[PDB]
Amino acid sequence: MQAIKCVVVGDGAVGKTCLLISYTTNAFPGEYIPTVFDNYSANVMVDGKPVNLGLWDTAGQEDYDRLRPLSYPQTDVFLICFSLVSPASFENVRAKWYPEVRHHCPNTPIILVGTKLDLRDDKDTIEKLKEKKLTPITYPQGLAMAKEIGAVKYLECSALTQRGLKTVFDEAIRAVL
Amino acid sequence: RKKEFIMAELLQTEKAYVRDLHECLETYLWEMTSGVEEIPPGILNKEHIIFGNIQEIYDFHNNIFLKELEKYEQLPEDVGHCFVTWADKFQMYVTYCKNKPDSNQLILEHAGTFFDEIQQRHGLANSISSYLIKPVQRVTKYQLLLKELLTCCEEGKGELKDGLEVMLSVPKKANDAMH
Ligand SMILES: CCN(CC)CCn1ccc2cc(NC(=O)Nc3cc(C)on3)ccc21
Repeated sequence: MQAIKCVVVGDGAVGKTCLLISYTTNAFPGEYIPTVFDNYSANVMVDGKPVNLGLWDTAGQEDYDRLRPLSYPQTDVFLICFSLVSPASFENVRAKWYPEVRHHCPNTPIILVGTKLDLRDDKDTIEKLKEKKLTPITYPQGLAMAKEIGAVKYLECSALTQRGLKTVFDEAIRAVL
Repeated sequence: RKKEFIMAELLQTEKAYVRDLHECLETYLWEMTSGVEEIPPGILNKEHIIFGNIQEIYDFHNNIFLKELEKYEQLPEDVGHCFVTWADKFQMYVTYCKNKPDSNQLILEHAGTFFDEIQQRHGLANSISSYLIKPVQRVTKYQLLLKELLTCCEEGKGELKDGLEVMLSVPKKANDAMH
């Protein structure tokens, strides 16, 4: 039965850990956001076919450019994430994440994931960004970025509401089959 | 409350890390050193290259560090000192990371399904590769937990900043040591 290594990369601001915890436990962790998500595997059925999905977190490694690639080899699919309410994390897709992922795993599929979808319509978030002469990242921006990096899908999700979250991972699997 | 949750995570994740290294050592490592099973010649007597100094890292955590962290359970604002105390021992993460690429190449090029067979046999969710990234993960994680403590511990927080300093400096040193 088919094994799938999925590595999740992106800035600290994406909430990689929270994402994975919320997907795996079926619930936003709420009270306390743990900093530790240990390498995970579970069976899921996709398009009928059952599959063994491996998830690796990378949080903590954001400042260690030579340590991060230690997780890259033999990856079946990357989730490259940015927070939809951080223009900087978006720009880093282009500036930092796509380059090193391509440099090490040139023929590995990428899903581009916009996180914190629930904050894109939040007045306080919106206002905190307008004060910095910025706005949240909207859909066509994600699409355009995905095109530019050769991402197979651009997907948006919330660890909070679970909106789009199961789909992110369905599609990570579909991109390998 | 937040300081208590973080400490609890530090402790629970430390326990699991010790469990995970132990598991690695007594499955993937033990099969090779045992001499119970058929060992691909491309890796024979190269367990040094595969597992680097993971034994010594496990021994640190299992003999000392976990016991000392436990002592700081009700002292989250002071746990930074634990890292200061035991800083030199963390230098062995530099050696480990330096070696990890060589470990990975070796396993691709010469190990075939040796370790997969062992994984299947023992019923392990984690592959040998999943176990072997863990030291790299763990050594970048401690700084996260210390930063989290800092967001919620008062001006009694130089007993964290030095701890954090240490745990920022170990992974940077490991980073800067890579080819
Ligand atoms: C203004 C600061 N807020 C704290 C964030 C305060 C209000 N608030 C509290 C928790 C919380 C949580 C979300 N939303 C998420 O974390 N979405 C995620 C994460 C990932 C990954 O993907 N989606 C929104 C608002 C919230």
